[PDB]
Amino acid sequence: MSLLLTIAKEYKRLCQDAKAAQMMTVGTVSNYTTFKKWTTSRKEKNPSLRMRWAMSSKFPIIANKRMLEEAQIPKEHNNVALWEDTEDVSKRDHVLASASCINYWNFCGPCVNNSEVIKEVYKSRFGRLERRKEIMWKELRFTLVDRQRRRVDTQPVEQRLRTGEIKDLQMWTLFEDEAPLASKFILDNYGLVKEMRSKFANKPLNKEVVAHMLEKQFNPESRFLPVFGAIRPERMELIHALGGETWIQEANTAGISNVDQRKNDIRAVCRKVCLAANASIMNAKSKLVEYIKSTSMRIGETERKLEELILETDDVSPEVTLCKSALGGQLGKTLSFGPMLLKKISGSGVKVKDTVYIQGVRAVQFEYWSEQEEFYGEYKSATALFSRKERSLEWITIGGGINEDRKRLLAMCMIFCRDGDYFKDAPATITMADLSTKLGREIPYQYVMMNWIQKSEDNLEALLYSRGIVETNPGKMGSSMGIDGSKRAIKSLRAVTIQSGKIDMPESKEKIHLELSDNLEAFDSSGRIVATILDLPSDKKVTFQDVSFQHPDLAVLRDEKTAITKGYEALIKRLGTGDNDIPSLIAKKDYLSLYNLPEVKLMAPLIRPNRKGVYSRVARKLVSTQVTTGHYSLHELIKVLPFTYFAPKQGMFEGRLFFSNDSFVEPGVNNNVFSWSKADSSKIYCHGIAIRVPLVVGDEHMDTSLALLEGFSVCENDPRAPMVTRQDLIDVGFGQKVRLFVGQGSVRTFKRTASQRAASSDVNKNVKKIK
Amino acid sequence: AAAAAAAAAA
Amino acid sequence: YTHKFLMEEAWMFTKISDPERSRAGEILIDFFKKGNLSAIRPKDKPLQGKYPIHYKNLWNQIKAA
Amino acid sequence: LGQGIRLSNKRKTKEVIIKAEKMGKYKNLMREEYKNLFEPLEKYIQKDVCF
Repeated sequence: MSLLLTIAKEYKRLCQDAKAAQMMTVGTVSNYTTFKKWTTSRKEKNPSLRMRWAMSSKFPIIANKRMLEEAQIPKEHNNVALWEDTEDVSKRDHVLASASCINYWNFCGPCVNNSEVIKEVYKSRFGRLERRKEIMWKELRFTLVDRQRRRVDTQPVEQRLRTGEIKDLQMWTLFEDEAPLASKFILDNYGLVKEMRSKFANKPLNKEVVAHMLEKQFNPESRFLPVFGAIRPERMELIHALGGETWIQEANTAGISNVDQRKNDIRAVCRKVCLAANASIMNAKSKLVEYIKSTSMRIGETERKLEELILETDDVSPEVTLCKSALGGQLGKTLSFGPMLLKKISGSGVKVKDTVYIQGVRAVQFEYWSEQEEFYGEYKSATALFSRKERSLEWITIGGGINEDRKRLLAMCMIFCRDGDYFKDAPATITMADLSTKLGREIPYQYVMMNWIQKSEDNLEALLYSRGIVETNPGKMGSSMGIDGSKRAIKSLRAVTIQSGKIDMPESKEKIHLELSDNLEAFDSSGRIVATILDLPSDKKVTFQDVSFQHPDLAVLRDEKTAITKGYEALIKRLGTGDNDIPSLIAKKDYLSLYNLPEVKLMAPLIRPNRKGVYSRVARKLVSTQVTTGHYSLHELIKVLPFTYFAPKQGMFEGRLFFSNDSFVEPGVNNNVFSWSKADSSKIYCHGIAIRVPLVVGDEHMDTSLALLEGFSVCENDPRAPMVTRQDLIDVGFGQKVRLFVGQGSVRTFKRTASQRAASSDVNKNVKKIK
Repeated sequence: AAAAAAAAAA
Repeated sequence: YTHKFLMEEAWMFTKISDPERSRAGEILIDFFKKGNLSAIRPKDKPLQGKYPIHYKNLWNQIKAA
Repeated sequence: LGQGIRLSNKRKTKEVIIKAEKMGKYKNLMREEYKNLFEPLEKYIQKDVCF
């Protein structure tokens, strides 16, 4: 009780000093960030040596007082003095004490049952240990060529996110009292908020610590590291024990976190979405963004939107680049061409147009590049370095591991090189590859012959032979490349040499973004053709625990099931704004208006007519018995409500299974039609998901009843509205302007509001109108 | 508890 | 417990069988998955597990397959 | 005699297969039970076979 009083009196003393008073008054609160930077700048010159000098003394250490007197005896066992009443050296409320007392309280101290609290705070570290438990071992030795520079996620963890948003999570989970109300992350990514805030908020221990450790928990460290060719981010945590220049170890890849495959699943998701945008070429800009913002991903423990995964994902695939290009995410330093990845290390030049002949006696324009340019090629199990000058490869070296992958590197990079022989081979190219069939769209030519090579096996041999072939001289024996990808060096290709080893990958920290052309082409950096149109033509539909919406062009939607699910979505979505909606009715305790709601009449005809009254009786019963506060489940009210509309008859027959066009919805008992999720706010109707954030008091949501309750917004500061703590905000009803302290000290006012709507579309439609 | 089959796809 | 399967504590999932659908008996689980089976997922922290992460990953590979 | 004996480390990595002929090469490398059973049979032993 005096803990606040003494703080108030301390403030009185401080503002009584004018020198501190004016510097406390003048300026924003941000000056604290500077003020803290003005202290304890002095550091000792010697890292260990000064510490040795420190521990030499018997009572060097600064330690707290109150806790020790509370728990344990200050005096010693062996009669070596421990405690005094004197505060010496720096003057702070801590009194000095000997080092060994720490060991004593670690021995005989009276503490119990801290075990479970520790681990899930440090689950980053504890997990990095758990993974080492399951692996097996083998030892050998070799002269090993490691891949020298890869920038690769190390210490990977599920639900990894950017630094700013993880700072938001930090603020929300640490303390509610001072926090800003942060829309973008909390609205979309809620349910990780529920978990983290739930486990860490109830037991107030080591607030700062837990914060700064959670910062590192979700932050994969991507550094520039040597790897020996196992690129899974789990092996990156401990490379040292595994591999090195002379090192080798075995039996690893098996154990991994669930992230590594989930990322690939997201790559397939972006594949299907980009195909959906490919189906209709009327406009590719307006549709794909809809397909993005609509889709909802289910991560193993959490539901998260596709937008915040795409924009903020680490790995840039040829597809992922396309999915990001629709949004405002800037990810550069990546070149994607077909399956191959590329990086540009040198030179520059302009795109020029040259019309060259095919074998069908027809002329088609080819856009080529004249530059002296040195780029690094990247393909599966193979790396290389190429340099092109004036539309023809100048210098080439291959660092690839496998012969076939070497040949693929050579080929693809010849396609991007576009020599004259590129025109000479045209075996039936025009009949199909010339005109891609999509609304009669002519597909670019580099990708045309790329696809011609991806077609069959002999097409690779064609252009492989299109390069000059010569018997290589002695001294090139090891560097020479056969037609089939080997080193025998009897016959070899011209202007190419293999290297024994791998080839290092360049890295640049850069962000570049520009809008995309209507054909799924990204002209970013005023050129550079990074989007590679369609990378791979996989026609397949397979998904697991994935959500789609809004005329997806994939038919998962039955007529009866869309009647049920949309009928529910009317009720769930349309309510929560104000009076004559579910929240005000629940606060009034009046459930009769809730029965008569016009959105229930929409759902009425879909119920089974036989038991309609028999269902309505038990339904009305359940809704009425939950009107008493604290006993009501807020999901069960949505589940049970639609059947209450009809006149209750005394059935005496059990109404557990409610047939709505021959499909049952049970109380509790999450099923195909109605999925009732535990300990988070959501729900699943077959292959799709919906939830309503602003007003949920459902009893299991206790941990965030302060975060979830917000549908509010800011209006004006004019009324004098009693200053209400965040826990007092649940009581003030609708249309009530109230005053609240926000964040780091800025105070604003709100009312019960219709939520912020059309953050994007509001601008997008007008921008489309102005053309 | 004498209750074996359970779950129905329905 | 040396039996290859669990007896007393084992749990059942009932499906009314079609002659032409169940005649395969491999597709039986494919028609099972259209039910509630697909949703069940274990947590990362098992009770009494020897090799949790391996088994969990394999389970996800079964569900994906 | 039979298939023979196998050598291993505590590492469970490297294993060395032995023929029935070469037992008398490794001699005491086998466990003391194998040695006690083996030594008297060296009288009647032949290269691959025991008489």
